[PDB]
Order: sequence, then structure tokens, then C-alpha cells
Amino acid sequence: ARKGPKRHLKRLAAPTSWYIERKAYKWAVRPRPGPHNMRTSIPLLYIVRDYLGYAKTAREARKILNEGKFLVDGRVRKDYKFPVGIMDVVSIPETGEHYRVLPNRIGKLILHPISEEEANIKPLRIRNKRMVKGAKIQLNFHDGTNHLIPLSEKDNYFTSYTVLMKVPEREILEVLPFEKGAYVFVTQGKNVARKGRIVEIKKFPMGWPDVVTIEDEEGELFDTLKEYAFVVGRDKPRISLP
Amino acid sequence: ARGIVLEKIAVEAKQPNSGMRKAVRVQLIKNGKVVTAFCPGDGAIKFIDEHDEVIIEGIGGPKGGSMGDIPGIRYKVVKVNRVSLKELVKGRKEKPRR
Amino acid sequence: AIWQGRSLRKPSGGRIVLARKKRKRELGREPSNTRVAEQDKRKIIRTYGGNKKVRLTAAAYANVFDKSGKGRKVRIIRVIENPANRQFARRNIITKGAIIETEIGKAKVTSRPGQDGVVNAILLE
Amino acid sequence: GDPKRQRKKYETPPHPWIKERLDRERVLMDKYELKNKKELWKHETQLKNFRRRARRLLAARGKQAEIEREQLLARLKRLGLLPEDAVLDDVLSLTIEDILERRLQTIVYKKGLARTMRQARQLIVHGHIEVNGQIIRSPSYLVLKEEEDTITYARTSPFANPQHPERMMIEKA
RNA sequence: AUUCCGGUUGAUCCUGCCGGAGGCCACUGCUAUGGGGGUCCGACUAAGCCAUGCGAGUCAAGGGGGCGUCCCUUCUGGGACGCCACCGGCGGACGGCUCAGUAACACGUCGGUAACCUACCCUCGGGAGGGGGAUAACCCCGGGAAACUGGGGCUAAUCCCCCAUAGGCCUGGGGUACUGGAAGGUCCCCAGGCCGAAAGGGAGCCGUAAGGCUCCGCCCGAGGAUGGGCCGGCGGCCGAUUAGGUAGUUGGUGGGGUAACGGCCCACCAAGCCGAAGAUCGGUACGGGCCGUGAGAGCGGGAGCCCGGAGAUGGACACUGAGACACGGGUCCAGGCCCUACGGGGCGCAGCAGGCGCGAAACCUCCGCAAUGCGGGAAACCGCGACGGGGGGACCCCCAGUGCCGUGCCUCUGGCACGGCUUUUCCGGAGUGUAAAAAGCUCCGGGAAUAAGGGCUGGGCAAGGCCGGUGGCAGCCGCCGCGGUAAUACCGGCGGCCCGAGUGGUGGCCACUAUUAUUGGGCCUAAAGCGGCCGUAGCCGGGCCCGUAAGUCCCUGGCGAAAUCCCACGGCUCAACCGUGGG
RNA sequence: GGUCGGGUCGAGCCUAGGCUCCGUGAGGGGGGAGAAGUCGUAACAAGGUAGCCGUAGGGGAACCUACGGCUCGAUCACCUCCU
RNA sequence: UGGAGGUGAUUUAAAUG
Ligand SMILES: [Mg+2]
Ligand SMILES: [Mg+2]
Ligand SMILES: [Mg+2]
Ligand SMILES: [Mg+2]
Ligand SMILES: [Mg+2]
Ligand SMILES: [Mg+2]
Ligand SMILES: [Mg+2]
Ligand SMILES: [Mg+2]
Ligand SMILES: [Mg+2]
Ligand SMILES: [Mg+2]
Ligand SMILES: [Mg+2]
Ligand SMILES: [Mg+2]
Ligand SMILES: [Mg+2]
Ligand SMILES: [Mg+2]
Ligand SMILES: [Mg+2]
Ligand SMILES: [Mg+2]
Ligand SMILES: [Mg+2]
Ligand SMILES: [Mg+2]
Ligand SMILES: [Mg+2]
Ligand SMILES: [Mg+2]
Ligand SMILES: [Mg+2]
Ligand SMILES: [Mg+2]
Ligand SMILES: [Mg+2]
Ligand SMILES: [Mg+2]
Ligand SMILES: [Mg+2]
Ligand SMILES: [Mg+2]
Ligand SMILES: [Mg+2]
Ligand SMILES: [Mg+2]
Ligand SMILES: [Mg+2]
Ligand SMILES: [Mg+2]
Ligand SMILES: [Mg+2]
Ligand SMILES: [Mg+2]
Ligand SMILES: [Mg+2]
Ligand SMILES: [Mg+2]
Ligand SMILES: [Mg+2]
Ligand SMILES: [Mg+2]
Repeated sequence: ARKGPKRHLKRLAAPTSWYIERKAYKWAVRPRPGPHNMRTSIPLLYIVRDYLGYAKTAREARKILNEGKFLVDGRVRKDYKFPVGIMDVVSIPETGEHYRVLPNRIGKLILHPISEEEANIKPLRIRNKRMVKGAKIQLNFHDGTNHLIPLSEKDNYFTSYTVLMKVPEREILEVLPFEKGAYVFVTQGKNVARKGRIVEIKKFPMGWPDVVTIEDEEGELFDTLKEYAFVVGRDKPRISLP
Repeated sequence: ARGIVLEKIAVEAKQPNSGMRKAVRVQLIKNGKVVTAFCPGDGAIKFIDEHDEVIIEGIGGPKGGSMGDIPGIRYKVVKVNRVSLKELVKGRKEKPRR
Repeated sequence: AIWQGRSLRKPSGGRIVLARKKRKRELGREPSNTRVAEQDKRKIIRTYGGNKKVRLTAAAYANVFDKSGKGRKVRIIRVIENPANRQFARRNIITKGAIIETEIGKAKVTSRPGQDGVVNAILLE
Repeated sequence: GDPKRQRKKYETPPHPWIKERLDRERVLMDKYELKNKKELWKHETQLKNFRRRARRLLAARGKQAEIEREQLLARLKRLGLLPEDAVLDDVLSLTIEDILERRLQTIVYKKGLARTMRQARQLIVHGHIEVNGQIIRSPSYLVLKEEEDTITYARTSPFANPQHPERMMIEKA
């Protein structure tokens, strides 16, 4: 980029979390800005063409998308560049199937089949929280979206809590706090895709991030960054996880 | 490198050898400098003429320099008027334009 | 014309040879020498990213504030002094920190008229 | 830096004219009817690489070393170069003759499908031999133990007829 | 393979350098049957100069027109249909090419921005009220050799301009709702100012109409995302026959300017700042992932693919825009060049092909948007010398051929004579393959037919003590050495050896070399201990007890892109190559 | 958009001063090969005056002489110091 | 048996291949 934004992406420089054959072609789809970030999502064309196999070429994948056959978090998505990320729900109603997008033990994105009932809810980690005009509270989530709450509720939400949201209506139905004994699922790092319970929380001076110790099912204790630990239940999971 | 022949000469071998080694003075196209080049083979000097163009390369001695009983000569002729000199000395081919 | 990129000198005193042309995003602009006049005059500058700046070139009024929180819009007589430049007071140049005299007394300017477009001052007792 | 360059799979001798090595290699070339030196050198290199992996694994310890140690043994017994109860030290007693006995040319001659090594080479090149239902025309292909006994004449070959004149002469040996 | 061999003497043992023997890269002599795979082919000299064609468009569901075929009536028309250009919108700042400049916060790596900008996209909270205006197209008349360009008439918009409201920014006084490690930040209430939104537009049905019901859209606010700007610590060349260097220089106070912090620039006050642990100056050079070689320690290189930087004949400088001081856009100077009716007007392939010049040194003025992607469009789609497909080339790597069998004879390796066999390869066909072709692959007919060279032959070093020429002449010779009429060494014949679709010559790097020595060398007589001594920095430093935890060791969090390397398994007949996992 | 005033920034151009580099260059100077045109015999044996180092003067040329030093000097006699 | 030092001396001329 000598003078302006980049609009292209070579296959060899594609993100490491995609399932893609890196030497078969020169170019890859450059994802459009949207909900998640580059390291935690993938364009929808690779879901339709490469993962599911409902289309052989890009041209007939686009015709499938334009007719409105794929839903992401309960909403119709037609853009083949749309980024699909961690904890989203991919729904195909004409075939009656639903999936949740989750990272692998190696850090790669995969589709986990789920029930039709569980497809109505999306968990959202609280990334930031602020005051807004009229003296109301804005909650900023991990997928980039936002919600408003009245000033009387300010003590029921804090950063790193998880909110279970009904989609596409966007209605709150449960708040899961971040504390000892909560159930967490790791989303990034060396211990990615491991899950368990919270034992201890540690803090440090001068803006170094805080760390958590987690006990798994077989009884082993391991550490990770606090912001890598995604609350999913009280003492049992509230969603289906592999 | 490529050059143009200015004259033919003969160099005496060093002691205790005896004989005359046939060579040419060559002016290089790229910078105009003049160097001496050996003409290998029996009767090879007869295939060279004044104003002819030659291709020269290293003679192959120690430290990338001269060899044998002829110190002072660092190069040898490989082509004459774009024909291989080895062929001409053996036969198998003729020197063009008379 | 006016370049704000980097010094051509190292802290040791040695010289630096430039390795590229001047980029457009590194340029400055002419200073606004805000004068005292009978009438006001301002202009609008289109800036980086398609933004705007209001540049005041001649000022006739000031907003004067007290320690109690009440403000009054009054006219400017002259510049008594300006510590920024030794000859601004002679020319009646107004910048942040200058001392101005108004109909209600002397005041110290708290605004940047070249950037904000207005003159705000605190009244000196 | 520099992008990848594809490199030779065989190594050349450090000195071209050593009498003892020349005699030994001439005997091998005559016995197995190889076409040129580089072919022989290819097999020599394969052997060397095996030994170099065993030498490194003996002096190693840890978790990845064990996985590599068992993978080397498993591959060697799949190719038929070691028996089922061999250990790592047995890798160091392998000879060049062990590898050449696994060539498809040699195995075609050993089973009695040809009368000579040269005839086995022509049978392979012309497309008369099938290996587990597939026709392979490379005489240097190394035969796995699991497919050694499913090696026959191609079902579309002239030789797949017990009354063919050339097959009867092969059977007379 | 953690290696040696020849050369100083009449003969010997050393030191020491030269040569031989291996790998990889560039040019090159002679010689060549087939296929497959790959990140190969005007980088070294000239970032020299360029004829011709092409390398960036798209939207009719934003808007008035031109013209045509038809339907209802038509004096006139209204409809539907299909092309054309213009106004208007978005893109043209990416992609592609090269390595001249640069020894620098350029690059690698860990952090910071509470000191910043961001059109297209995502979520949430709100808004779309009232007015005005010209103009292209089109018709009249034209100018100029041309490049271009003038006056009058008339017209529309999601074009342009105003009014209101919402909103934004600066300053002064209070309150403490939020995030954070920490508030010049966010939120609430008073006060003085300045700046200041929008297209309810378009399409389709249910509508007798009234009005719904969808789709694509317009503006403001908060946050994210995407693409960037700026800053710091640490790391990576050569020279002392370059020793002192700096004066907006280094810091402070008060301002300006910027998207933003800053001597970035000014006014005023001080004397600071760098340096023998190498400043300054000079030389050479784009940095990294990586690549060549070696048992390793090391030594050498950094064109091709990926990421970052820079440039568009040289030197300066602006307009539009979210983004440029813009390779196929604008201005000046300098230097070449093209067309002129002589008044004027234009052009720089370091895009793909192609030409000239330079040289030892590098290809077709071809086919396609079917695949991968990008821009535009509601969509079907359209364009793309990116990319994909072929054409030329001893680029690199992998797999094959130039016959096989039996019985006889010979000088028994191999050649010849009989009898038989096969068809990789070759010639002619059908199918599959392909965007279309070509290769490739499966079958059918013919037939051993269509296919071996280069170097060497005294020692090192595998291979002749044979024959014919020449006669210190001619010639050979990496080194040692041959040739003076009875040459195993020159030239040639016949033999023989090595490698083989290849094999020789020249130049470079590593190894050889413990001839650069940390691992690991030397200095009495061979190169080499200052003529002698005192001492500054540096390096090296005696025993015991208590403390600390910087060095050091162990465990565990966050990082060091992909490609490249090693292993197993799987897909192309195996392989080269490609995928899934481990390292 | 033209004309004028002022401020400020600025590639290029001119003159002079100093260093730096390439190209020719009358004349002068040693160095290396060649093979012998020439004069002598200095280094090797005690090489026919032992050789050599430092400094200084002299000579066609190798070289000679003076003061201080080294053995990397032959022979005979005597003396001293050791094993 | 074999070594290390010191002081004295040395009877004309005699080039070259
Ligand atoms: Mg922080
Ligand atoms: Mg590079
Ligand atoms: Mg000697
Ligand atoms: Mg050597
Ligand atoms: Mg060029
Ligand atoms: Mg452009
Ligand atoms: Mg560009
Ligand atoms: Mg420099
Ligand atoms: Mg940096
Ligand atoms: Mg540095
Ligand atoms: Mg307004
Ligand atoms: Mg400031
Ligand atoms: Mg350069
Ligand atoms: Mg470099
Ligand atoms: Mg290239
Ligand atoms: Mg050019
Ligand atoms: Mg070439
Ligand atoms: Mg070309
Ligand atoms: Mg679109
Ligand atoms: Mg021999
Ligand atoms: Mg030779
Ligand atoms: Mg003879
Ligand atoms: Mg001969
Ligand atoms: Mg030594
Ligand atoms: Mg001494
Ligand atoms: Mg001392
Ligand atoms: Mg001690
Ligand atoms: Mg420590
Ligand atoms: Mg990597
Ligand atoms: Mg297979
Ligand atoms: Mg395999
Ligand atoms: Mg791979
Ligand atoms: Mg004498
Ligand atoms: Mg005498
Ligand atoms: Mg004498
Ligand atoms: Mg005298």
C-alpha cells in the first residue's frame, strides 16, 4: 500500500484459522468489515462452497445466497464477503439444519451441529461498558454489537459477564457472571477449545492483562488470559459444546 | 570477452623449454584495452587474420592467471568470426567469407 | 511549502540524507495573525479526512468570564501585551495567553482563535 | 532471500576413480541389470538416510523421539526389509543388497514370471505386469510386503494365456 | 567418509604455499528419442531510448432526450418494446512493474497512543419540515491546418444553493453516573459564543379509488470492524594513511501549526548535546522470511515466491478526494524527440507482447474471461495482458527408451547366423479430455522397425610398453614435467577406461585449510616477544560467616504470519508434486 | 479571472574562492623479466684482509676505512672453569 | 671420557671457466 487501502488478499497470506488449500490458486476472498475481527471469523462463501459443499463454483454459490437461503444469527445474509465468527449460528431452513461456529483444538474454525431450539440463543461476552446521552448504559459485546439498559440496572452487568440473547429479536433472557465456580470455554491461545471451572483470578500493575486458573473435568489446573475465557454456564454449560 | 585482432606475434617459451608459441594482440570492444591471447592447436595461427573478431576467455593457470611455459599470457582464443576454433583446427567446418 | 515531517539533524549533530519525497499528510499551513478590527472575519478550512476548522482572522468581540461563572460578550479595545512574541502587542496580534483590554477591564485569553474561531477570556481582578 | 530450488535425490562419489569401489559397483551393476550408475546411487542414498535416522534416534530422548522411533520401525517392516520382531539396532545391519531385492524388476524375476533380469525389465516397461490390479511401468518401484503375492500378468496381456509361445518358454525354466 | 594425494634434496625429516579430488551458480564447445511436475528465462552493462495494438470500467430499478418495430385509437396522441449518446453515481489511491535512492526508527521483534484519521461493512438510538436555481443532451449560427473551442435559445434529476430544527466545536462555574492500573476522556446542571443535516428518492403488486405490503435506498449520534499515521526499548556492514564534532545545535518558558505528540516552526532565557565502548566523515548496499556449502563450530549470498520500503526521464510544486502531492491525471525548469498551412500543438513501456542500442549474457507483436479474485449493478450480468491456456528455450527436479528369448560358431565380454516374441517409443484411426484446441489417458491396425554421444588414455587417477608420422621444429603441460631421428606423454590409426542424453571449457562462493584457530594454530635456531621499565581504562583476582536475588538453573502464561525443512498416513500408475496430523 | 502593492518560501542561472576527480604530457627515477654486450671478483673453505649489525666519511662497480657490538668464525700454543 | 670460556699469534704474489 503506497497510497491507499488494500483490497486484495493472496492465498499464501490468508488467516491461519481457515480451512483452505493455500497453493491451489493465487487469490482468496478479502473479507468485508463487519461483526468479528480477522483472526476469529471467515467469509460466508467458504461456508457455502468449501465447507458444506452446496455449490461447486463461486457463481452458483452467489445465486444460492441471493435467493435468501442462509441465515446468520436469525437474519438473511446475501453478501458473499460477510464475516461469520465465534458463537454465531448458521441456519438453513429449507434443509432444516443449524450449526454453531467454534474453534478447534488446533485453533481452526469448524461447524458444530445443534438442536433447532438451541439455535434461538446467542451468548455474548461483555467487552466494554459506557455511559451514553440521557444517562443510560451502552453495552459493547465481543461481536461488535451494542445494547442499551436503564440506569437502574447498572449493578447487574460488568465487563467479562456473558448475556444470553434471543435472536433475531435481540431480547435479554439471562446474565451469567464472571466469578469463581463459573464454567468457561477457552477461545484463543495455547489452551484453545479446553473448558472447565474458575479457581483463581490474578492482577498485575501497569496495564498487563489479568490471568485465570481453570480446573478441567479430569482434575488438571491450567492458566490462560482472562479475556480468552468465555463464560457459558453457572456450574454446567448452557449451550452444547464438543 | 569479444575483441578485434590488431597483429600476430610469437612468444619464446621459458627455460629449459624451447619453441615459439603463437599469439595475437586483441583490442576489447567494451573498453578499448589491448591484451595478448594464445591460439591453441597445431596450425591454429593460420585461421586468424588481421581485423577479424575473436572471443577470448581465461587460459586457466594458478590463481586465475597464466600457466605452463608461457607466463605473461592470461587468455586464449575460443571463437574466430563466430565459429569454434577447435572445429576449424580439426576440420568439420569452414571459416566463412574466405 | 511548510513541512512538519522530521529534523534534518541527528542529536549528535550529524546530517541526515532524505530517503523519500515529502508526503501530503505532513504539511502545515500559514498562521492566522488574528488582528483587532472594527468587524469580524473568519474562514473555513477543509482538513484531513474531510474535516473542518474555523479560522478567525480579525476579531472585534470577546466573551469574558468571571470566577462566578457568568459571561458577557463585549468589544475589544486593544492588546496590552503578549508574551509569545516581542512585537505582537505593537501589531495587536491575539493568541492564547495574550492580555487584552475591554470595556470592563483587562482579561487573559484562554482560547486558540486560529483553531476554534472565537475569543474567550478570563477577567483579571 | 532465495525461493526454493528442487534438489537431487542421490549423492555422487567423493572421488571418481578408486579401484576397489569401481570393482564392487561393477559387480552390483552386472548382477541386478541396472541401467546406469545414478540408479544404483539412488538406492545407496536411500540406505544411508535410513541409517542416519537410526543413529540420531539412538542418542535422543523425550516424547517426539519415541513416536519417530516407532514410525521408523513400522515403515521398515511395511516395506519388507525387517521381520516383525526387529528392534532399532537391527537397522544398522542393513546392506545395499537388501534394498535391491525389493525392486519390482528383481521380484518379477524371483517369482518366475521371466527367465532373465533383462526380460523382467522389458515385461515391466511394455506393460505386462499388474500389481494389486494396477499396471505399473517403473522397474525401480519398491514393492510392499502386503502386495507382494498379488503380482501377476496383466489380464489384458498376451502373456495371460498359458498357450502363448513366449510364456511356455518362460515356464520351461 | 569427522579422509587425503603430487611438488624444494644425490638421499632424509620439517615449516610453508601452489596444484589435484567434491557441491552449487552465470557464460560457453560438441551432441540430443519420450513423458510428468515446479515458486525458471533483458536482474549483472543502459532506472538507456521507444513505431504499432492492447493493460479500468460499470449502473436503463437516479434523469430528461434521439431513433426504430409494433397495439388502442389515432387529424393530434397514449402505451409497450429495443439500441444511442449526454447529465448524474461508484471505482480509477488496489492490482501489475523495477531496485535507482537510502547506513535511516528503512527493516525484524516486543510494547505504547489517556497524543490520531478512516468512504465501502455490522449493531443500537433517533430524523427526513419549507423554499429557490442553473445547465449538459437537443435546435440556430460558428472559429481553427489541427489539438481544441465561442455566442444565442430551451430543459430534468438521488445535480446545486437557502430557511428551520436536530447536531458539532471552544471557554468559564458546579455535581460525581462509567471504563480503566491510572482520567486533560465519558455522563448530568447553569453560562458566553461560533459552525450547522437529509433523497420518502426509486421499483413491483394488492389498490375502482382512497391507502397498504414488500425490496433497494437518504441524514445525525454511540461503539465496533477494516486500512493507516505517529512513538519507544532491543537486534543485524567495512575504514584511524578519517579525532574531535554540533550553534535550531541540546534543554527550558510562551505561542503557532497539524488528524495528532513533538525544535515540527517562531519569540525570549540558559550552555547544553555526541565522542577511542569510535563521534564525525568516507566506502558499499533496499531490510527480513530464507538460499549455497560444511561432521559440527562456522563461512558466503540475499534477482525470481511471501511480507515491509522506495520510484515512474532528472529537480521542484499543486487541484480533487475518505485516501495522492497520483506509472496509462495537472504546473514550472532542464534534457531529448514528433506533427505543423510556421501562427501553433504534443510525447517519455522500471504494464503485456514487440523493436533499437548495450554487451559474454535473456522468448509469441497468439487464445479466454470457463476457473480464482477485484470494481460496478437490486439481480441476471459486464470488464480485467491480474489471472487462466497454449507457442519458443539442454532453467531445476522425477520416471523411462534406443529391444527380448532359444540354439549354434567365433577372438567366447561381445559380434555374427538361424527360429520365435514384444510394441514403452514411432506411423495412421475411434473415444475421453478442453471455454475451444493441444498434450495426457483407454482401445484398434502396421512393424525391430524410428533413436549415442562427450571427455580421457606418463604420475596424481580408472585405462596400451602396439603401429604410422614429426625430430628442442611443430606441439602438449591445473601441478610435476614431455619433445635434441629407436616419443607408452605431441599428431593420426587400432585398441582400452569413465560417465551417459548428456559430456567438456571459462569465471565466482563453500570445502579442501587447525593457511584466521571459541571449540582449535603459532613466535630459541624456520614468518613472529615492543632495547628496558613505571603506570591509567579494560580484562583476570586468596580463605570463612550473614543478607540479597541482577547474572545463572527449573516450572508455567502471551508472542516470534504463510511458504520453505524432518516424519507417518492419504491423492495423482509409483515418484517429483499436493493434502491431513506431529515436530 | 486580469492589473498593482507588500510579506515570505523557492528549483534553476551568473561571478568569484577553496578542495576533489578523470584524460594527455617534454623531462627525471628506481622495480621486474630476457640473455649475455662489457669491467672486475664482494660472498660461500681461515674464500686467500673471518663474516655480519648500528652510525659516519670515501670510491667505476661489486665495495674500503674508523668507533662500539655479536658468533650465525678456522688453526696452533698457553691459561681458566666444569662433568 | 666429554664439554664451556679467555689471551696471544698466522712469512710475498695467485683473476677467470
Ligand atoms: Mg492497556
Ligand atoms: Mg530481496
Ligand atoms: Mg632447501
Ligand atoms: Mg589449495
Ligand atoms: Mg534494462
Ligand atoms: Mg489513475
Ligand atoms: Mg499504485
Ligand atoms: Mg554514509
Ligand atoms: Mg521501528
Ligand atoms: Mg540503529
Ligand atoms: Mg443551516
Ligand atoms: Mg502546544
Ligand atoms: Mg543500489
Ligand atoms: Mg545486505
Ligand atoms: Mg526478474
Ligand atoms: Mg524509461
Ligand atoms: Mg541464458
Ligand atoms: Mg520480449
Ligand atoms: Mg452489490
Ligand atoms: Mg592406473
Ligand atoms: Mg588443461
Ligand atoms: Mg614412434
Ligand atoms: Mg593417441
Ligand atoms: Mg602454523
Ligand atoms: Mg625483549
Ligand atoms: Mg605495569
Ligand atoms: Mg574467592
Ligand atoms: Mg531470574
Ligand atoms: Mg512459519
Ligand atoms: Mg494411487
Ligand atoms: Mg507416497
Ligand atoms: Mg504441502
Ligand atoms: Mg673474495
Ligand atoms: Mg686478495
Ligand atoms: Mg674476505
Ligand atoms: Mg678510504
